[PDB]
Amino acid sequence: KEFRYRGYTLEQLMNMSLEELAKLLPARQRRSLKRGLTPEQKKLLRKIRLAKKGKYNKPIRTHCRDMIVLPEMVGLTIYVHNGKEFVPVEIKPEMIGHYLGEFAPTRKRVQHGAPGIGATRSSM
Amino acid sequence: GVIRLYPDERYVFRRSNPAIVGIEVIEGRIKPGVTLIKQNGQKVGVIRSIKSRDEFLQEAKKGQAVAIAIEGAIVGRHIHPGETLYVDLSRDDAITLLKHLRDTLEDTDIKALKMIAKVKAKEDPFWRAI
RNA sequence: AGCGGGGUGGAGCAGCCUGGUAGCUCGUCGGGCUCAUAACCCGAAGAUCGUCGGUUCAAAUCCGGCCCCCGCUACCA
RNA sequence: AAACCCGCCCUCAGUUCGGAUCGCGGGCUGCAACUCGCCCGCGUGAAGCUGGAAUCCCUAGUACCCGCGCGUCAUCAUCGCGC
RNA sequence: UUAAUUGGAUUCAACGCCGGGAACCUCACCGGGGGCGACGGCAGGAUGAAGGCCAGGCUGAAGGUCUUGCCGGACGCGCCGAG
Ligand code: MET
Ligand SMILES: [Mg+2]
Ligand SMILES: [Mg+2]
Ligand SMILES: [Mg+2]
Ligand SMILES: [Mg+2]
Ligand SMILES: [Mg+2]
Ligand SMILES: [Mg+2]
Ligand SMILES: [Mg+2]
Repeated sequence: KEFRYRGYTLEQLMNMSLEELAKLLPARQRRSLKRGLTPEQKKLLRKIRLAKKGKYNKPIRTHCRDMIVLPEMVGLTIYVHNGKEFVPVEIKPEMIGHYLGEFAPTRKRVQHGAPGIGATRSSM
Repeated sequence: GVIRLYPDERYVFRRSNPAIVGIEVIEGRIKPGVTLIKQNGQKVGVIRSIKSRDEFLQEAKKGQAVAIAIEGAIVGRHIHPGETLYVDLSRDDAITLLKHLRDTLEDTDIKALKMIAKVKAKEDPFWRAI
């Protein structure tokens, strides 16, 4: 009932080089990692590692909706911009390999009202 | 006025044209020429005459039994024995009673009017707010 | 109280008799036609026959007790 | 180039018809592919059995059927203009 | 329906139309952050205007601002007209 990603425990995933890990993710993530991180993602990763070290005890808010979730990010809470606000996301082990923006919906669910004038041929 | 028919077969002395049946008063005052209605409001007709005995009467107060001869009411389809009958009320009359003629109102009258308003509070919100 | 009739889509009627499909008119929703509205044309939704049981190869039909209203006269406190 | 031609399998069936929808995996462009791109392999297998009242285009290398080029364009054509 | 789902066009003569196949840009919309006043004059200004920066906070990120002090020398939106 424990967590395993390709037959590897969480600890084994922690002690892996970036290149080693990329061989287990899908093709899209492997290509994205192979091309390197953008500067904004570099700053976000620096803040994340600083928080892991025991410093920076503040909320982590970001605009980087295209950041890929990494094993070392598990256990934290991140606030991802959705267009008008930062929503909290609690990272679970099963989120490895997904984009952050997948957990911050940008549109509100639709509840239709009564059709108005012009909705049918006879209503015009 | 609110009354209840006897569950007794004896009090029924004529079925139709006219309907002659005894009654005991629960609350209020019975007068000739007053329309009676049920909970659903069917027009059972207008009381044609009242008689406690062979003698002719004029009105009945609390705790008095009287045989009513009414028009437009038939046992069974229109009225059933042991069923409770209500006097139809005018909202203007109710306002007058509650505001103008508030001196001549007693326990039985106010109880009858209150429960009549509660019963009639089905279609017009005026009786719902009383 | 006794005699007599009938229960079928939202609405109003046939269809029983002679069992074996639930049809008519109106209303509701959608589409055509016209520059556009009414009129007109087409399609769809809506009752599995008031309840229980019996009968019958098979019952909206044949049958009953049962739910209801309708009709009549009887009935003078 | 395809429609076209030759040989073998299927024989009137929701099928060896139809390929929508979804799972796993592999790629390309790009500073960036989740919202919101395109391509490939295996798997899955929806409605649909010819269409009421109505209504459109076309007179000769024309209409029908079949593919291709250019524009847009880093990537993307069930489109427009041409062949 | 929504924070916004930018706008024009409604019979022929609006609806694969605006060459409109929008991931950024396009962009005109929504949330948030910065910057801009030739030329006249008013306060001010070498005893230094206007302006710029190492590190560190605020921040989505930022000498944008603040902390901490180092720069540069003649104009001056703190104010009124005007652009
Ligand atoms: C009739 O005879 C007379 N008893 C009517 C009143 S009944 C209580
Ligand atoms: Mg019309
Ligand atoms: Mg096939
Ligand atoms: Mg995607
Ligand atoms: Mg077929
Ligand atoms: Mg186009
Ligand atoms: Mg596009
Ligand atoms: Mg854009």
